[PDB]
Amino acid sequence: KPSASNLIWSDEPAVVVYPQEDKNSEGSFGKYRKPASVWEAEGYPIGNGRVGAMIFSAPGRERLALNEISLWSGGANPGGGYGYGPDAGTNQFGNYLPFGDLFVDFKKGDQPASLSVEDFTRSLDLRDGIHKVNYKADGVTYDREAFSSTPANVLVLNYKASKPGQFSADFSVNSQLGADISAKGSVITWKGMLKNGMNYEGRVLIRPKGGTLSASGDKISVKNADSCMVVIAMETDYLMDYKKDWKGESPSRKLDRYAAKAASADYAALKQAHISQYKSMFDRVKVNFGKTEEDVAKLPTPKRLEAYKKNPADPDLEETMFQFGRYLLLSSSRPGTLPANLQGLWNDYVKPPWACDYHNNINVQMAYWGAEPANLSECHEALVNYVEAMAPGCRDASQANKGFNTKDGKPVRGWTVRTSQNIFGGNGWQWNIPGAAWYALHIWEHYAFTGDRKYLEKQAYPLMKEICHFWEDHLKELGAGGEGFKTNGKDPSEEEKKDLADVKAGTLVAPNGWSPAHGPREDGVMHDQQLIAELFSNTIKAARILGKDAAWAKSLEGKLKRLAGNKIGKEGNLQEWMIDRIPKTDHRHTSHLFAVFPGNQISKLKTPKLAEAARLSLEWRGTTGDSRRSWTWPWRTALWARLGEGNKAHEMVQGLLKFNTLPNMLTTHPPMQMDGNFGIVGGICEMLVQSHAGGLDIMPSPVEAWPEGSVKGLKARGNVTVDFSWKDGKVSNVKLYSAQPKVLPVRVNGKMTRMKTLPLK
Repeated sequence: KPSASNLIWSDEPAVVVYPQEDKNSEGSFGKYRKPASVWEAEGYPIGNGRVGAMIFSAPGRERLALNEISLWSGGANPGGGYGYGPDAGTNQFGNYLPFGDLFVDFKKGDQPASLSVEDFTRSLDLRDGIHKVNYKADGVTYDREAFSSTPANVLVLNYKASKPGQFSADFSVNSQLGADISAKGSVITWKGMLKNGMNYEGRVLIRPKGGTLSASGDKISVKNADSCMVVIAMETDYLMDYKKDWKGESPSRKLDRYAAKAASADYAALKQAHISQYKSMFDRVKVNFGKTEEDVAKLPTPKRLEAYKKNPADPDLEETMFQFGRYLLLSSSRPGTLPANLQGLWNDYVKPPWACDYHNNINVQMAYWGAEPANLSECHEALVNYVEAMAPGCRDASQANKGFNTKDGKPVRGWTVRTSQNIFGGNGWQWNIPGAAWYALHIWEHYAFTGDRKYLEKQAYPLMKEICHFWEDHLKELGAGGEGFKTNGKDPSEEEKKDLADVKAGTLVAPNGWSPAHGPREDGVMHDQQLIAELFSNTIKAARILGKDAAWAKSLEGKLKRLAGNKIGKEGNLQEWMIDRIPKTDHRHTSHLFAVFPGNQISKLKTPKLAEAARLSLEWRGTTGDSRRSWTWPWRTALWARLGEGNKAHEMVQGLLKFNTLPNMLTTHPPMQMDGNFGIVGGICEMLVQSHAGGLDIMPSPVEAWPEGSVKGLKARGNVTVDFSWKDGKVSNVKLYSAQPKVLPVRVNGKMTRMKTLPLK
């Protein structure tokens, strides 16, 4: 019997096509028409934070769409444009690129093997992070295994058979970038230099047991082998340092230091080291939402999803969805490497949607919503190190914009970002003015969840203060009654001026802001005011914790108190602008709800009137049309949970699975966008534990779809690990762990208590 959770599998062979459309037969496409549709829905991903593959397993052929997180076109992009493509130069924005493909054409003898076999299954086992394939043919049981090893820093494949000498396959390497491919001995090497100057090189090392190996052309033929281990190594010359012009040691020199050593190891030792390392991150969080009926839990993932759309009652599938997001984050974000982009690190497009880049409008943030609460804190370091490394480029583009100039005609202090960012300090497309403030929330929350004072002083606080310096220069002061208020560049009408009657002189507002996705360009947009208030408050807290800059922090506290705050509209909704406009109930964005999540300003415990207004705004929002996005469901899940609506929050988990989830459990915008997989981790975490409103809140509101369950290993602010179970309407077995003894205010079962922490194990 198959596992009811933590296992994504299918009894149907994956559709195997070349990414180049003209290279496939019509039969090879299956039900699809485009090779990008095949890639996003059929592949199973593996990764170790730097190298990964989307796996397409079939009895006759196998495709591994390879990736290295640093393979990027483009460059500094001084013009601030959004041009990309595989030939984008240093003057263009660029995009994440596919490293290549490994095609395995299995053979019986000298003829191709059968395409249909018996009892075929392909599986991605989240319990050990291994892609597994199994089938039978002519009385022989074949088995394949694949994973991305962190300790070995390579991809490891292994093909076995129940009878000796029954493995034969042809290994070839495909490239969409015109790479120079050559096969000599037992290694296929492909390499190239992008138009922007970055060098890359990959190597496929073939290590069979028995049989004969031959390198004919640019392929390698294995015949009548007992088994076969394959090692895939990929490097670029990228270095996350602007001072070195983003160039480090050559990829060939790096591969010469470990690639052959990994291929010389015994496969059982590589797999043992991978499983041990992988479980050290995956097993940190265990969760159980209930039991699914065995008739449903035995279905393969594509059929189980179709069953979910008709009957969305599958707690074990939702646990798989939750853990899959943790799996994907740990497989694409590690300290020392680049952060996860729009698609984690998996991409076969030469020209991807939105350049598969770093979108700071929400996607990159969402990618790391579950990093802290789901106990993957070191994955968050990739984002902070990246924001710090990209900062010199952001200062260049920010200071070059005269629209940011201060009142004295001088360039602005600090920096902010455009909507899109690459890995060379380049910024693309429109300006995202409060974007750097959003990064500062992530910068702070990493300290808030770990208590790492060294991190706060050495890296976090210097970045936060600089981002504060930008807003000290850019903030605009309004007179009494909002004298200088401007909307769309023009003064307020007589009716609009009535909403500004209570505006006190000296009020600070973000000038000429924009509430994401609609509305006029207008001062004091709630979205911007909430982000800046969160930035000033967290920076003042960091200064106090560090005992630093007492005079400046005292001044920033003054400015914080003068920032235009939230208002409740005449209809009871939380206002989105300083102008009490009619609620945009048909809109898919709730940008003025940032203060509820991921911001920490509005809460039912501390601000009950504002929280009721925010709940009204969300209640009047629909879940149809363009609201069915990969990023809408997880944001709305966390919002409903923080407003005390566990049932409404669970309905957004159902919506993500019903309308924006592919048969391989990857979330789709459309097309495939991993922000849904990432963000739903943070959303479900808020349904279980909240630690932002002055203490621990254990399951603040019940979830009728989860009548009985338990969780272990969730993280709370203050570096506290939380374990508990629940049955009926009550929570029991609450255990709090920390490195040092602590007493926390804990709200549980509708009662406010204080609890002591136990020693962490």
